[PDB]
Amino acid sequence: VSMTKTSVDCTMYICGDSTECSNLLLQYGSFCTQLNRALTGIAVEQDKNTQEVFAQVKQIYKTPPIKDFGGFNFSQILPDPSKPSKRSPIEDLLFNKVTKFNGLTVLPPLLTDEMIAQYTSALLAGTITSGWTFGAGPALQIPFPMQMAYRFNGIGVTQNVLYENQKLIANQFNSAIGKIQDSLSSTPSALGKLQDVVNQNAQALNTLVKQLSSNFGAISSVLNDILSRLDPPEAEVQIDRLITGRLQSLQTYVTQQLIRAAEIRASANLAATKMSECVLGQSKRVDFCGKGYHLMSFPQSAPHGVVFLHVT
Amino acid sequence: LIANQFNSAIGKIQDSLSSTPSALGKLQDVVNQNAQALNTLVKQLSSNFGAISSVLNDILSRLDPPEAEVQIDRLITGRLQSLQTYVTQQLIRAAEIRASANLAATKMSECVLGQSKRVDFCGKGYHLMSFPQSAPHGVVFLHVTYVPAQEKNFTTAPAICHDGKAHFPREGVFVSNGTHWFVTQRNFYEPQIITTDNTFVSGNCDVVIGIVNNTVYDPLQPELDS
Amino acid sequence: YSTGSNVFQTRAGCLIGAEHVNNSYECDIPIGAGICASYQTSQSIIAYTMSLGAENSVAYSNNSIAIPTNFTISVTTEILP
Ligand SMILES: *[C@@H]1O[C@H](CO)[C@@H](O)[C@H](O)[C@H]1NC(C)=O
Ligand SMILES: *[C@@H]1O[C@H](CO)[C@@H](O)[C@H](O)[C@H]1NC(C)=O
Ligand SMILES: *[C@@H]1O[C@H](CO)[C@@H](O)[C@H](O)[C@H]1NC(C)=O
Ligand SMILES: *[C@@H]1O[C@H](CO)[C@@H](O)[C@H](O)[C@H]1NC(C)=O
Ligand SMILES: *[C@@H]1O[C@H](CO)[C@@H](O)[C@H](O)[C@H]1NC(C)=O
Ligand SMILES: *[C@@H]1O[C@H](CO)[C@@H](O)[C@H](O)[C@H]1NC(C)=O
Repeated sequence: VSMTKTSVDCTMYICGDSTECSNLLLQYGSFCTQLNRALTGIAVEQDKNTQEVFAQVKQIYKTPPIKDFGGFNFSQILPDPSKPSKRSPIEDLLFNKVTKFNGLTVLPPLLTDEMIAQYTSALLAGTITSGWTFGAGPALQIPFPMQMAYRFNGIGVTQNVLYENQKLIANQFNSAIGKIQDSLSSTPSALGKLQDVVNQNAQALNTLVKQLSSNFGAISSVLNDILSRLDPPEAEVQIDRLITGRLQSLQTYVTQQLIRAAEIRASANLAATKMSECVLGQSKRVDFCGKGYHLMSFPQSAPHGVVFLHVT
Repeated sequence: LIANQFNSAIGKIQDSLSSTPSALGKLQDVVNQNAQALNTLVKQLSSNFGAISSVLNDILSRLDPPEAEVQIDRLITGRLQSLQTYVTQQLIRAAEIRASANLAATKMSECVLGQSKRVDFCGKGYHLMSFPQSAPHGVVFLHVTYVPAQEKNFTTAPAICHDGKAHFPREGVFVSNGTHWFVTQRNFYEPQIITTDNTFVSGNCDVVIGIVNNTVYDPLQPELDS
Repeated sequence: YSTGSNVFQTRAGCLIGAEHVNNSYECDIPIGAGICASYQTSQSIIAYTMSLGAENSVAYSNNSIAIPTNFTISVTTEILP
């Protein structure tokens, strides 16, 4: 849904504290402002991006104190008050599974992880107690067996199936939730997409930092070493070569980051619409909310992403 | 009532668009971003890029061709870098606009060319219609949506035990105001007496949990009696 | 900064010139880490934790259905480049 809101500081990166380097960089007029504006735009759209995915709901709903949903067990998916941070056990599994400054800086996300968990809990409690009504308008209470009868009637199976196999279906749903928890706990590459996003961003930052050590054809890769031991008339050309190299590197970093931000924006627009058509309501869109005839969905926050439990 | 509500909603849309200055945020932002890109591209000429001056005529005069070549080459490298940056940012933004306008085209197709059951796609709420309205470098949709308003909460039961056989609603749910049980459609309170027409029998009393006892009126019974 | 009388500290950074408020309202000017600054009433800039919305507890029950009685045909503007 998002990635780290890095904001590389243009002048502090391309040049050190040296004033000569900044004076030379001033000749390259607005490359530097373009790069800074592009990175701030990326960060702003990541904030808007998480807000669009998760803030699908207006009221923060809370589940009733007593969990009597006709046999359906949501304990593995609703927040656990015992834990300090109000996260579901599956959310805890996801957060555990998913795992200095040269001018760089990472801006904190606008919505903290606790607030995102509060949004997901609101969506989940609204789903459990109301259905699609809480997204189609005001929230309307409905017993959960009645809501599943609604969903079965949605997939073309008459209600008598649910009201006559309620115990069996409740046990199957509970066992399926448990198996999801176990598979997430066991398989280490389950969180592949989020882990890959984080790793790609970290690799991009590390390559950007490593680019400082490159000589780029100059005598040395240290501005102080260039200023000392060399007088200004060719110190200018050495610094200019180094500036060209470092600015090319920063342009490459921001262009790759713009590509990846567009990719994440597409993925998170898909996440937002998947939220809207799967958890905010039942989807007849084939093979969109999980393989099979779709019944429900449950958002679960994950670090820089979202995880859905497509009950099919 | 619905005609008056629709007319009032249209009027309120006109008033909100007229009053709020940042309503057209997306289109205004696209235009501003393009204008800023062009202005930065133009300003890039004034940059020396490490050369003696930012004017080709000033470089050509006052300097003989031997080092005029290298000065012009430095200026060319700078300006070509600026132009590549502009066109790459424009390719990014054009891909973003292409995605937005593919979304606009499909929103047209599923919202105004037909009604969409795709939740929260054509406006928040149950969707009814949509109306395209052209805007400078964009499109504006007026998603006419249906939103329930006045809740009344009743006591519900999954089924009904008429003669030992469960009765389930064909369309809608079972509700009761406290004494009498009614079947009603889900999105509107239209209570109406339980009858074999709107309830299909399926199964037995004991299997269902939450089934409540009641009678289900038989429309053919008075016809037989008469 | 000159206005050193109130110097609030948050995860985003050192916020100078705005006083912290226990109460939580909607976000006006986002700061970061769940804190949004705003201008409210004797006027000053206030920094506070965001309020995600009016916490509404749906009166869920075993046999309680809520069915609407009328509607509101509401048209909403969607703008796309
Ligand atoms: C409707 O809900 C309220 C609480 O929100 C409750 O007090 C009331 O009894 C409910 N209506 C009926 C008919 O039970
Ligand atoms: C319930 O509605 C029926 C028909 O509308 C009416 O005869 C009855 O008196 C009502 N009872 C209550 C308690 O509202
Ligand atoms: C709901 O719970 C009450 C007691 O809390 C119980 O009497 C009732 O039977 C339950 N509902 C159903 C449908 O069993
Ligand atoms: C419905 O009537 C039957 C008739 O014997 C009775 O056994 C059953 O307990 C009744 N159900 C309820 C919920 O009162
Ligand atoms: C907010 O709460 C704190 C307690 O942590 C207390 O000082 C006061 O009520 C509020 N703080 C300020 C600065 O008003
Ligand atoms: C629904 O709203 C309309 C207009 O506001 C009005 O008829 C009344 O308030 C409601 N209709 C009912 C209760 O039948």
